[PDB]
Amino acid sequence: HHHMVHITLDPDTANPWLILSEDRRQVRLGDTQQSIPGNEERFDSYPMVLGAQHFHSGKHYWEVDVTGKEAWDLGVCRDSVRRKGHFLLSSKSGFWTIWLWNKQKYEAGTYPQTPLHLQVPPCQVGIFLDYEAGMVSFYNITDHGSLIYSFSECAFTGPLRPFFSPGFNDGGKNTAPLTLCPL
Ligand SMILES: CNC(=O)[C@H](Cc1ccncc1)NC(=O)[C@@H]1C[C@@H](C2CCCCC2)CN1C(=O)C[C@H](N)c1ccccc1OCCOCCO
Repeated sequence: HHHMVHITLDPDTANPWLILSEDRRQVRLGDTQQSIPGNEERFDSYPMVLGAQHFHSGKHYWEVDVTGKEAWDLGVCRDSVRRKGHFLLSSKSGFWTIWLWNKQKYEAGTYPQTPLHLQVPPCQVGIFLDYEAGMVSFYNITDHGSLIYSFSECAFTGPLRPFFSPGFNDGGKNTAPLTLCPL
């Protein structure tokens, strides 16, 4: 898509158990805790991180590689979302996301969450946002960009932020990073 965006991970929002590659295009769940200003932005309870980019308007496309991963979380969220404390990832909270959990279960963050039927387990996900349209949509790059799920009527007011999680590593076998694909 010509609507493509080059997204850089924002280390200030990064949960402190996370590791970003030096070019801030990779993120993996570590096995200890970096010591960094426990600031207002940092996701504190969950392995979560936003992009440096704020979308106030327009259409914006990007892709993420999920090859070899048993869980993950991807989408857009309001700048205003809460960073500290426990919370349900959901549109009801200002997150427009889909996830793999414990592998073998793809779901959209509606309230309550919605199980997806997928023909092809993705190694690559496309994320698209039409602001003025109130659209966020997820495509299965591996299955000829088939629509996974789509949130409509989102009616956005704030600035918006891309959002990721490499998931949790309960298994020891969800260590592979998420990767932002060059485009
Ligand atoms: C529908 N119920 C769920 O468990 C969903 C489902 C879900 C799972 C994975 N991916 C997206 C969705 N989780 C959440 O919404 C959040 C996010 C999640 C992360 C996991 C790793 C990747 C990133 C997402 C963990 N999660 C919680 O744990 C909530 C939490 N349980 C809590 C919600 C409210 C109020 C007190 C809450 O917990 C208080 C303490 O309970 C822990 C028990 O000791």
